[PDB]
Amino acid sequence: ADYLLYSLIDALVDDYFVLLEKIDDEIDVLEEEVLERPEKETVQRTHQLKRNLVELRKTIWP
Amino acid sequence: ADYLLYSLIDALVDDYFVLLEKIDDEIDVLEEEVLERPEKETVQRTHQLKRNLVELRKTIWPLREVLSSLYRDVPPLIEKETVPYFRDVYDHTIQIADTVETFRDIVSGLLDVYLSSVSNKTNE
Amino acid sequence: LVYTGKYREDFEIEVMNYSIEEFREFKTTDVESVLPFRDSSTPTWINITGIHRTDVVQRVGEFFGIHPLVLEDILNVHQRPKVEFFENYVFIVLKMFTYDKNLHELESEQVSLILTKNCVLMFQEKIGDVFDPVRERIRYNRGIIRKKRADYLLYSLIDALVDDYFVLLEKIDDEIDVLEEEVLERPEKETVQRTHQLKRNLVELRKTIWPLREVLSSLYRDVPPLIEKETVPYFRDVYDHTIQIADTVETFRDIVSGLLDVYLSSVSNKTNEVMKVLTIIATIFMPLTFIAGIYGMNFEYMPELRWKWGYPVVLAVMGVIAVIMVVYFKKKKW
Amino acid sequence: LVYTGKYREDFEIEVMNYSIEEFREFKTTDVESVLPFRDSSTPTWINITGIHRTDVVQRVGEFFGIHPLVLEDILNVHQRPKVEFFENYVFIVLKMFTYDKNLHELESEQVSLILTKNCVLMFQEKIGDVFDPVRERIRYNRGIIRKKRADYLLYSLIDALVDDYFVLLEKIDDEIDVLEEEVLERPEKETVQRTHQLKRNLVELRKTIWPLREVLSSLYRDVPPLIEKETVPYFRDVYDHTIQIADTVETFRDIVSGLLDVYLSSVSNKTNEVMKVLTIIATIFMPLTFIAGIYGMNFEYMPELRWKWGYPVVLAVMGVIAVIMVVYFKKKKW
Amino acid sequence: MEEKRLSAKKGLPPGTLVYTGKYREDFEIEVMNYSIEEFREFKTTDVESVLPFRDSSTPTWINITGIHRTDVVQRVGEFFGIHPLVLEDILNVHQRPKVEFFENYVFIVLKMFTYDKNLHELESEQVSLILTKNCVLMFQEKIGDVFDPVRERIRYNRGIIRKKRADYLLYSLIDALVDDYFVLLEKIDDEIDVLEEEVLERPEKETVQRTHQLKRNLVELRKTIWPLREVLSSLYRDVPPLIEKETVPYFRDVYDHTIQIADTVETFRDIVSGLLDVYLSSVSNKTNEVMKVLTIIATIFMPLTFIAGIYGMNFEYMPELRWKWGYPVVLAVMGVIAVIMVVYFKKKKWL
Amino acid sequence: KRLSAKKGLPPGTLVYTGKYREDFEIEVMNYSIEEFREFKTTDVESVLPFRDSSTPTWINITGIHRTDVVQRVGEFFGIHPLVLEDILNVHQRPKVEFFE
Amino acid sequence: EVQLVESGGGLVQPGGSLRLSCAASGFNVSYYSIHWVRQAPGKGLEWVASISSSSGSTSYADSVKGRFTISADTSKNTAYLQMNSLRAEDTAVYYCARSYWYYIWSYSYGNAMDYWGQGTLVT
Amino acid sequence: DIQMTQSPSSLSASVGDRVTITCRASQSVSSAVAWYQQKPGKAPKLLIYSASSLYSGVPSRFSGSRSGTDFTLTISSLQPEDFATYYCQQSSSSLITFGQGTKVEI
Ligand SMILES: [Mg+2]
Repeated sequence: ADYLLYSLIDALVDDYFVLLEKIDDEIDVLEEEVLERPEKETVQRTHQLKRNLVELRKTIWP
Repeated sequence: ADYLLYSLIDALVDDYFVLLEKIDDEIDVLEEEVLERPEKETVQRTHQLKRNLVELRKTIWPLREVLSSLYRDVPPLIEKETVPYFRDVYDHTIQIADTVETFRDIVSGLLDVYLSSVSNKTNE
Repeated sequence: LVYTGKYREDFEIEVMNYSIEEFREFKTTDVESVLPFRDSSTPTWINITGIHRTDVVQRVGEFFGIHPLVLEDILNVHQRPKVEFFENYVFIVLKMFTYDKNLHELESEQVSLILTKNCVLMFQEKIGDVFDPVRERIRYNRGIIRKKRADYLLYSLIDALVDDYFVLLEKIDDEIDVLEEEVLERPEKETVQRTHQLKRNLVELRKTIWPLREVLSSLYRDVPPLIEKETVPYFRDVYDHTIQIADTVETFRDIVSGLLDVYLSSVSNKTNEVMKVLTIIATIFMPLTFIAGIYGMNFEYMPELRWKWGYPVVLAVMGVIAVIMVVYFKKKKW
Repeated sequence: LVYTGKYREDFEIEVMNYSIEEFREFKTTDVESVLPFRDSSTPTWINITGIHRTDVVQRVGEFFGIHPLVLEDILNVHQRPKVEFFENYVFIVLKMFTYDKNLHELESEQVSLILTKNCVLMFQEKIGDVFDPVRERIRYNRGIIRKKRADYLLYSLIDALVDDYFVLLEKIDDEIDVLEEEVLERPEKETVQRTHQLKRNLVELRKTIWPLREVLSSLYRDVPPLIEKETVPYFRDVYDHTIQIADTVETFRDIVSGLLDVYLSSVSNKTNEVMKVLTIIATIFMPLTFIAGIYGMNFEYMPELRWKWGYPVVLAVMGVIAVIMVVYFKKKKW
Repeated sequence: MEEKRLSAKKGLPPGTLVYTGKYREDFEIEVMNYSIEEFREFKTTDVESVLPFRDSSTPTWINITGIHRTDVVQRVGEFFGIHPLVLEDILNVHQRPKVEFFENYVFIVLKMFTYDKNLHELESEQVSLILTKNCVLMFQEKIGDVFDPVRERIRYNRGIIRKKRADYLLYSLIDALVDDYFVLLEKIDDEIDVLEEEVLERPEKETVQRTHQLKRNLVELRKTIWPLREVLSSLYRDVPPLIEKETVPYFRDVYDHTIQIADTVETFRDIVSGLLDVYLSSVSNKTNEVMKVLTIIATIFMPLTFIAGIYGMNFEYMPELRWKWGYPVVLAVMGVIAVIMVVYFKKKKWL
Repeated sequence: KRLSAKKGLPPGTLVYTGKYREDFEIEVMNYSIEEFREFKTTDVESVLPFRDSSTPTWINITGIHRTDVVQRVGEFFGIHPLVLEDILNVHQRPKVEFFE
Repeated sequence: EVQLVESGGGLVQPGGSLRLSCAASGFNVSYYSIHWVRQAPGKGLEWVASISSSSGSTSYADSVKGRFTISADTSKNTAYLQMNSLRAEDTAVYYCARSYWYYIWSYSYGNAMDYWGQGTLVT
Repeated sequence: DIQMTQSPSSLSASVGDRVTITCRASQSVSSAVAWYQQKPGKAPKLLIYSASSLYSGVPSRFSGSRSGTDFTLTISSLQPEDFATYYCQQSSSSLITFGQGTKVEI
């Protein structure tokens, strides 16, 4: 069962990688938008992304 | 007993790391506070954090010196086998100093961001 | 030999010869009476209250064998404290500070000491002194001062100067307490100037305390043949007292510098509320001033009939616009 | 080889040879007369002021046998202070600073000291130095310098350099207090330029002092290849003086930064006062204008009519609204 | 703290080594074998041509440029006996300067910078040094380094480099890198002077971006300079058995140079902060000017407008009769009020 | 060396500088390869005889407002009075000193 | 634990002498300073004298300076107050207390009397 | 000599209210001011040292403050056990001087 625990934690980490993929796509799109058009929605998008990244740090580091 | 002294200093540095984690959490809270809702309390807390970080730097810089003195001149009280263990603590102190300097930079950025956000609200 | 000071009012010589058996005290204006006091084996203390009159100090230096440049240093009152050793005497330059509670200002006065054989040549710019306790201790038998040589007298004078340095520190401590209470309770304009003036006074105290510490360190660590080893621990004690003074000055600098930042962090946030008030009132009353003038043109092309209470329904429109605009403000929580 | 200094004026070789029994001075106009003063037993002090000619420096270096790289460092002025301990001599470079009033800038003069055998060679760009007290001591047989060797002469020169650094720091302290007076009594827009100039001067002072502190630390940290010992205890005081100089420079920078912060706070406070006055005027007079618009809209029939000659009643309503606004404003500390 | 192993990467096969940087345009190997008497210098692209220099008694300087070719790096590492973790650290560009001591070699990571004008960003290259037996191994990403003086000294027998072993070679390389750091600091000082002149004389919007970019550049410079100081301190004080205890003062000199560099960086940061403070002061002053003129105009006009509009309407009860030239009296009252407001504003030292 | 002279104190006085005067306890934890002893007390005489113990000992003195305990421990262990003053001085920065 | 016991109080004719003994238990007089405070009937506390047993440092109130002498036996852990040439103004309840020094600034110090004695009456 | 003057000489207060006693020093005493509580027939009890520091084992109701040379003893809520005489001393010099007392009554 210890190897089963290892497998479950590995699946967790794999889905964390999958999450990072979407985060990367959103960051690329948002950076392009910010550098192109200073829209009023861009600041809200960037601030929400910053909050999400803060939560991601507080979860990944422990 | 020299290994006991090493263990005590290692525990102290580990709690320094825990304190740095708590300070980073507080910096995140401050950064969230400044961007959304600037206020007098926000700048008060930011200056308080700046003073705390200055005190932390003034405390942590001598710690590197004392660890260096501990493992380099190797006095008879500390045996030769214990010397390798103090190098790890010295490296940890170096890491902590780097972290506190990074926190200093972040709080300076927060001081700038406070005025920037106040100007943004006035702009609206 | 020119005097570069600002005090040119009074001149006075105070002479105090003491021994184990009896003391002598007289204040003389003629300078010739103090000269035959150098040959006495018992210690003596010639205190010159006014140095602006140059012939007196010139005569005293010539009679006591003081080098002319040492006389120049005596007359030069804008000089850093120092100690210079000679085979015949030891020359000390110190500073005297008086602080006023009514008006926060720090002033400095230079005092010079010469210890040659048994004379403690005290040169003072003006009236008002620090060494009254020493005079009291030598007037009435009260300590070791009357059982030792004049080097112990030099020690006693330096110790008295350090003691009133401590008294000045006490007064500044009270000022800092009051200023911190005022800052935390009632911020006001001149409080910032008071804080900055106190900070600059503390900086001046630091810059004048370091040379005094060097003076005492030179006095005790490297004993001259004239100081004698029986007095060195006393100078070491005075050196430790000077260390205390330096540490207290540093901690006052640190704490007062923090008070200045309190006003800085307590301001620059009064703009928003009044700006919001102006914005909302202007927003309310610009369209409502455009109307009631759009119909008050006297254009007289509109039919003159009052209709179904045209003016009251215009007032109702005014109220409706005001209510809607207040509702929008509430939606934006302004 | 090439002269970097910007001073092309008259050059003088002030050679001063002193001993316990006698001393001599001669300003000279030819370099070959100075050359015999190479192997003299009595220590000699040679001041080759004016480096606009490289031939004299090259000849002096060849006669004294110093390395050509030492000459290159002597000619090069724009370099931080440094000390090098060659086997045959010690090479030290120091910079003399002077601060001018009116216009706010300070000039730097590089001074090179070479100690070989029983000779000290000083090179200066222009007339005017910081070593007059040493000359006064030498001429008047004051102190110990005549008794000692050239190492004590080097010590005295460095001590004079640091003493003039202290008096220069006093001059910038005076500049700081003038700037404080300007900031507090009469803030303006040139205050920013003045504060920035003072900050840049202090930064340059730090840039020129910290290498000097390193030089004195290196001199004090043993390795006296040519120092005859008993002189390195004297070097201890100068290192502490450099410590104090650096600390005072840091304090001056801190207080100037505090002055800049106070100026920014004052600017924001004036902005806030303008906020307050504009908001008060607008709030007082916009709704009153609206009321005078609705009460005064030009219509054929006025429903209120002449209700007991109510035009003064309308003015009374205006006054009531105005005093209500004044009371509301006075409720807070506005 | 204990044991070393290759870190496992999820998207890679277990034993894969990957170049992390961005430079893939060029590759060469330059060998400078020298002794007291003669020196031998050549360039090549065959990795086997440089392997038999491992056992050379005279000091050898192998310079491998183009570490994007991980095959060459691996061949060299397995031939010289370097640990796979050290090879991974060599290929990992995203790092900070570090030093590491092993039984047979010492591994040093350093950085070199090239500040570009008219595009105020600084780009760093990673250089890695491995000092083993009688060889120094240098790894670079792209052509262009700071070690031309060392090459000239070896070629023309200038200095004492030829007489000594590879320890002096390592010292010379680190010293050249520190000298290039000094040159970079000089360039940064010139940039700071330009920005200071701009802010003092002509403040515009681009001052924000330029000064903030300079501040970020200085932050990165400090973050890369402090580990360099630590590396030199470790090399000078720890003194591994590969340094022969004769070149220690040279390492102390380089340590002093690094300390000077850090001090200069701190002063630069302080100056940039002062520049930001000055620019904010200018912005606040201009805001003061504009809304002071706005406020004085509003205060002198709006109350006057209301007072004039009070009498501008028609009511049944109103002084219709000219009291004593009422309309000129009203105009004079308006003028007196305006003059009083102007005088009051002049009292407050306003325009 | 020598105790620093303080103007306002009798010569040779040792003063606790900090603020906390609430608790006081001594906890001795003697240990060896095979056996260990854990022991807490408020008496210094029960912790003094561990000076000459061969096995490593960890004596933890909580509460330095009891200057008498600090002085007695320093006297028993031969600690210099300047080191005792340094212990009692709380307004310090971290430092290490080596004695014979 | 820490207790201060006082003895030697009694009725003495004016101009006479008597010695007040302060017994210390639970602490050593060497490490602390022992004070004497007297309280006249219907009047507040008045400080008499103090001594630090480790040194020979002593201090006396100006009212009783010269007439009173303070000392301590370290071996006996007892402090004494030799009070001679008594007057009618010297009758009071004499208290014995020990104090500790605390820190305000580098230059400033203060002492507080944490433990007191029961008190003895002298007429 | 340093003279400390207390006000009021006597005080009357109920239970649960706020009581304030103020001490004034003739000359400058930094913070070496202490407060003592003495019930009749017993020795004094230390309450406050350093003019703002609460002594161990003392209820949290008592507090002190410093405003220049003005020192105040405040009791947040009076209790039946709090009716006693209170003193202020100065320890800035070797010559320690007490106050005149302040008897709090029901
Ligand atoms: Mg009309």
